[PDB]
Amino acid sequence: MQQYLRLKAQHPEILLFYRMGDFYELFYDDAKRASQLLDISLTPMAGIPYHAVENYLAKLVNQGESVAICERKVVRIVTPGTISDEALLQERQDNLLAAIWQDSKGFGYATLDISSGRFRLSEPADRETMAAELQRTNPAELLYAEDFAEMSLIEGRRGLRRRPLWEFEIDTARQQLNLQFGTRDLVGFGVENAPRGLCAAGCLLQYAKDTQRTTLPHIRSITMEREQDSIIMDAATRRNLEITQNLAGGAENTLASVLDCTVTPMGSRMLKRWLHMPVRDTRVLLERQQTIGALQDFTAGLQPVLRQVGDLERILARLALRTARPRDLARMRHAFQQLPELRAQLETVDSAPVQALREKMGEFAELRDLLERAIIDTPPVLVRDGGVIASGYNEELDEWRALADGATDYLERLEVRERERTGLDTLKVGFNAVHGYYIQISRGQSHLAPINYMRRQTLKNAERYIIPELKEYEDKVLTSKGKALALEKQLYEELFDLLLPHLEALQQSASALAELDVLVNLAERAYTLNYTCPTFIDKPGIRITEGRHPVVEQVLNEPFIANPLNLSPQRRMLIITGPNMGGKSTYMRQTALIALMAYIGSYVPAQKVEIGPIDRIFTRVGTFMVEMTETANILHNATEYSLVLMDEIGRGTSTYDGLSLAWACAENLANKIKALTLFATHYFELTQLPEKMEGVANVHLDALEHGDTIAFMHSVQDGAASKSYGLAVAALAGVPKEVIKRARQKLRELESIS
Amino acid sequence: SAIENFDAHTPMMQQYLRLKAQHPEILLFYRMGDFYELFYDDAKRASQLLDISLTKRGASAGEPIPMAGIPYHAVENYLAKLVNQGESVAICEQIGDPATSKGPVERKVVRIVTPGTISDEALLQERQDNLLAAIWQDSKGFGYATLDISSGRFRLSEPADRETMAAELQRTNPAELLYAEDFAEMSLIEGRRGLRRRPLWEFEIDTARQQLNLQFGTRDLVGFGVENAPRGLCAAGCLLQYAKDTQRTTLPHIRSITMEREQDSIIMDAATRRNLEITQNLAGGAENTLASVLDCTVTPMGSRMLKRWLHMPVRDTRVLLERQQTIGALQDFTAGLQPVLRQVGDLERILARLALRTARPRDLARMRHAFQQLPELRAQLETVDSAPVQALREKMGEFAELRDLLERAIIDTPPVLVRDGGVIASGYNEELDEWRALADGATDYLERLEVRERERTGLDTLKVGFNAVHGYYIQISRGQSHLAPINYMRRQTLKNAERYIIPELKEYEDKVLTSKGKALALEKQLYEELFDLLLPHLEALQQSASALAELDVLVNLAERAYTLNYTCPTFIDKPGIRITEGRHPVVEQVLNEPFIANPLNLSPQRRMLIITGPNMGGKSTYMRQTALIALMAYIGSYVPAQKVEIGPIDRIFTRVGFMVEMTETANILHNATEYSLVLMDEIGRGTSTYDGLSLAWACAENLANKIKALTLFATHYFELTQLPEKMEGVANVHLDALEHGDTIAFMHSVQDGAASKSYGLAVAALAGVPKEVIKRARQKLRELESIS
DNA sequence: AGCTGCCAGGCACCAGTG
DNA sequence: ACTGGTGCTTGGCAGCT
Ligand SMILES: Nc1ncnc2c1ncn2[C@@H]1O[C@H](COP(=O)(O)OP(=O)(O)O)[C@@H](O)[C@H]1O
Ligand SMILES: [Mg+2]
Ligand SMILES: [Mg+2]
Repeated sequence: MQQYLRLKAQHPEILLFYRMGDFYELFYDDAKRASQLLDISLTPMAGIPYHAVENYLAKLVNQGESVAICERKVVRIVTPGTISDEALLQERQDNLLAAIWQDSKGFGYATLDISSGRFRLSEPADRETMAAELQRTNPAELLYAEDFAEMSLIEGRRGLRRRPLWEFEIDTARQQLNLQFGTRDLVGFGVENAPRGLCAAGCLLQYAKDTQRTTLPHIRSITMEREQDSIIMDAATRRNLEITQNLAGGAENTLASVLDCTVTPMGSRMLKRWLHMPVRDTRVLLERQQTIGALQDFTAGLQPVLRQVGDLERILARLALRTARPRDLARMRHAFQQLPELRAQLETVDSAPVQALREKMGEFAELRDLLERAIIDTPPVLVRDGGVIASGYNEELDEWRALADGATDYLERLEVRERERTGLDTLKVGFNAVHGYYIQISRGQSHLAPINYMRRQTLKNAERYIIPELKEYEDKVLTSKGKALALEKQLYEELFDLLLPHLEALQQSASALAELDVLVNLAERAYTLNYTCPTFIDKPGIRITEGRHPVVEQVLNEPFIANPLNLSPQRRMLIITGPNMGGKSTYMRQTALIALMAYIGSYVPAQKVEIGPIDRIFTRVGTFMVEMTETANILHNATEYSLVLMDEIGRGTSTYDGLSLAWACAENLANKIKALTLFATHYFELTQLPEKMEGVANVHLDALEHGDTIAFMHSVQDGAASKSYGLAVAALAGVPKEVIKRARQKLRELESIS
Repeated sequence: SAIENFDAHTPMMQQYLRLKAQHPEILLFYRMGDFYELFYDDAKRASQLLDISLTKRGASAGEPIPMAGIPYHAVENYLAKLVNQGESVAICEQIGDPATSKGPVERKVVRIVTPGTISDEALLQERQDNLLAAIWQDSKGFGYATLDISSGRFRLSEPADRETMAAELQRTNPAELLYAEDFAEMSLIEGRRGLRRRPLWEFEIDTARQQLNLQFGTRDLVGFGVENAPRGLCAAGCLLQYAKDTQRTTLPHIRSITMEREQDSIIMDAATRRNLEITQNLAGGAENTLASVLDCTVTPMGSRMLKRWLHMPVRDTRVLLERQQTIGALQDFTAGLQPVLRQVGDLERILARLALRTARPRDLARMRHAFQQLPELRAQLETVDSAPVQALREKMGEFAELRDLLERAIIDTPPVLVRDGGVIASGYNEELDEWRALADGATDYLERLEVRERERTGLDTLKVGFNAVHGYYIQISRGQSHLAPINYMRRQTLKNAERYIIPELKEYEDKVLTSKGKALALEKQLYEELFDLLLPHLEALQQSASALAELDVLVNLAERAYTLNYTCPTFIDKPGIRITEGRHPVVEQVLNEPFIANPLNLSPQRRMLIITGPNMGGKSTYMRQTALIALMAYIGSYVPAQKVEIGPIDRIFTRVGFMVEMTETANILHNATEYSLVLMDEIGRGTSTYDGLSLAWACAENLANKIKALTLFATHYFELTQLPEKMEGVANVHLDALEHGDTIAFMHSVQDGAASKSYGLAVAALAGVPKEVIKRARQKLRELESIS
């Protein structure tokens, strides 16, 4: 097998699937890492059935592996960040290619969604921001330069691709980007003066082009994301708020699981982007809010229609790549068929933004008519075997098919003719590749076949024959079909030519449809779930009347207790005592979720919310070392525009050390940072803080002891807690009574020394 | 819905539905000629689970029957798929002869493949036990039994309480758990794999006794020491009935049952087992466990046995001394024994297939190879002047006659299956050889006919061949075919060739296949006969496998003791643990840098240590290594230290710190004794400042003053360092830290007394907390420190 | 060596003479 | 009632390129 080895060197950095019979087999080291990744056997060979290759490619690509397919020669390659095939993508998840690099002055970063064409670049100000952007974008494939210093940022990520330094040269990048966009300069994209970011994007685009060996006309724009444009959230915060991912790695019981009832896969993906990137510009937010409210009574009629539009976004990508398959065009046609009904439904909505989306939507009556005439109602997966072009679309095509059916109908008549004559009831005409057409007779009647029948194939219970008259029409059939097939294929390629001119307008439509899906959805959720429109004030503050945790309230089959919150420049930090038992943490997390939601443009779970600008949200909620590292992050980065949620810091070390640290953090947060803060603590001593500094107050939760248990109330009230419940809980758990009695005596002694 | 009364169904479905009625909840593979088929819901389910095509069988009565199936020769690959997903599958075979059957041939379920009853090499993992268990509860308590179908090891027990029961489940980790329908503590059981709810009557004591006595050939179970344990017998009865129901043959390798009494092993609670990382790390992997360090056995059966020992430390002083002695005596011989031991392989699992009568040709082959190693082992072992070793040598036996049999009866490298012959070697049976003669004449006869006929006809394309569908033939090209002898009878037409038969060739065919049939049948008789000659020796063979596995374990522990520098612990009469220069056996191997050895002094006068030191100071490691040294001493193995004296230990408890914390703690307080090793790691959590600490203080006090167990009590609460003053039996120790400016160095060495200070602030400075904050914390700290 | 499609052996089904 | 043809799963491989 010197053939495999000599071709493997052409692709040493990538897994190589080597076709052998009805399998692709991997050898040596590739056989290893693969068995470990797909959990297939190990014989050193490993293999997968031909009919399942796409399934296994999806898994490998999902785990960051590029794969080269040898059919001999490497005829196809898939990389985790550049796929567009529906079989390899996850319907409701974004799949991004990214590139990261470090200059002396700072970071450059860029991402690309190869299906939608969404191309973004940024220039994170420091390591912490960079880490938060990596987590937020979660790239499937990440290009980085050799000369990369901070390798801790990308070390454990899947899909790492180490690239030479010359791939990050600013002049090349500019030239390449300007050529891709068809512009002289980048001023119109607002990135002309963002060199570091441009370098990242240049390497990215070159890598994408290379993986496709194709033009990428759907990539026509790039956008710059700035720090002040969005509320910043770090990995731990993002993870702790359970936005699209729960703490156990799942997808259930998350903010998205409740907010995301969109009806198309592109709308679902767009909504998840918004949730992970709340905007600060209240201009955008106000528009989103207006829209939500104006779509309330339109929601029922809109969604079932929107649902049929489907994932026009990813189909458009295969159109741009010329890989679209018959059902892609079929689904595109179906989506076009919904446009007029959507147009009619939105006509009355009094909302300027809705009217904009409506126009942006388009109609494409011509394309619709074209696809209606060209393609049959329900085409096959592939064009390969023809049968996609409808009848009446092309005369030549209708003719060859008429000829094929005529020969076909003749052979069938031949079967009945030969049948009266011979008088053999088992006589039939069949078709096979090896022998073409033939006449079959059962073994038992075969001795009666006419003398002009030529034996060609003996079966266990039959004899197949041929005659010139059979071979005559076979020719008619085959040559006619061959031409029909060839013509369908040409007509099919011609469809791309007629569609591609309108690629730009179609991308805008899918984008508008996706946004309508998101907004129609948030409209439905607000109305259905009793949300309210938050208002914005100029200075930092959060006033919530009867707020609820938007996830907990839908899951728990027990009445959710709503709670107020009044935070302002004069009431900046609340010290929260009492049992936590999930109650404090819930109250804190819901505060962050409501802020989150306010800043995505959505309605929120409350009777009333007034909220000020927020630059970042900090949530150290839920090792003493990790807890201290996360605390350091907050004290170092938070500002007076930050929302900080602290959950009992001090646990995990000595009483005096933890109390000293918590007192110090709280004081710093209240007097230096001045961030809006919810400080949950178990230290009763911290409740004296409000008597020592302005802007701090005590609230608490309590519990109710009754019968043979304890009810941990979820109601936040003013003042310090006046009870602890550790001993009550220990008593309920069965700690012997005399132990509890001693504990009680010790507790009093410890507390009274205060 | 069509009304589907018996009479509305075809004879086929009537038979199928009656059999399926006997297996309503599991897939029924139904033998239909060359296929195993499934129907209705089984077919749809199979389609999804096996990824095969869901199709249908036509019906003259309306509703087409959902259908799916696989070729009989491929069944094993599909069973693997199913049993790996925890699916049971009943195997129905055709029992009678269609050729003398009016309607449907007799069919019967001959075996049910289930997750805890597999014995086939392809479905099992080499180094992991695969147990079937049965659990049963009462008002009083629990009954539990386990069976390893592929070794015959049959055990029973009666865990006193829930926490014990949970620890038992975790330790035995059954792959299939049979439970009684009236089971109350479902929390112990839901979430387990291969759960099997059983009707109450399968746990009836009278039937259990009757069935076990029958299986064992006894009148009572007095001799097994379980006549006394009806709670356990009920589970054992449910189990055995399951095992017999799944195998539907005799189980001669299940000749005994043993009771596991609490007093006979160190009982480790579930948390101890998880925290010690015996065979599974806290993340679920096998990397960096005690097992990954200690397990360098050379056979699979030895790997399994060693893991069983690690999980069940023995309290019997005598067994322990004998294991130590063996390890001592064999430490020189390891390099010589291991390569030889390795060639014995997994005799245990092969013996199970022998007993089940499922053993494949290469199983008998590997048995042979194992027998062949006995003499060398026996030789290597004669010199070792240690009784326990000599006792093992004897038990491994010789089986010279069986070695000869296998050497005479089967070829060097037999094929995987017996089904296509080629297994029994020549000279074993003279008739068999005679039948093969005609089967090995094919060499010359057919080549001779080809030449002869090619020459006679002058047709150069002429060839003689065989076709399974059409038989033997003479082939002439299409071009020369019109020139064939008029005497040649046409048999098979091809595109460019014509095949013919003649009387001489047909006569050859007739006999060359009648003979081939006789040769295969005779072979299978002789193969099944091998079982009858081997079976009578099963018990001694099982004793031998058991001895070889124990040897592998002891030889490995001796190698490890030498290689990793371990010493032989001694036992003392009263509870106590004295360690000189001890190390954590895993941490020291998985660390690229020196491990700091430490001592330990525990006694009835010094029975509780309050352990302080900075977070990351090595507090948790010190406790763990203690428990591990204890565990290792109590399996008979040498220990990671310079010297170790250790007293009796009944149980090891661990609490590694809400309702859970205090519930577990409560169980510790309720069940620990002066003989228990208690490890409390940072417990005591309340909703206020002193809430939690107060409970930890009262708990510590109870452990010291009422229970009096051996207790390691690691804490971050500095208040607790005051306990020794107040309480007899308590002493402070600490993991030393050195502060040199902005930083803190962890020395990882245990010192007597309390640390001079706690290091929360420095540890927090280390984590990056801003200096102005730390400075403010230090100021607050001095305020607090002035209260007293 | 790569595609197609017969065959395997159960049993029912169905159109065609009994 | 009989004859004699069809159908249906997947793995193996003949029979042709
Ligand atoms: N005695 C030892 N010798 C060398 N390293 C040690 C030793 N004990 C602990 N360590 C290292 O220090 C780390 C922290 O130990 P740990 O027992 O978890 O400390 P603690 O319980 O005080 O927080 C361990 O992961 C180990 O890597
Ligand atoms: Mg029959
Ligand atoms: Mg610890």
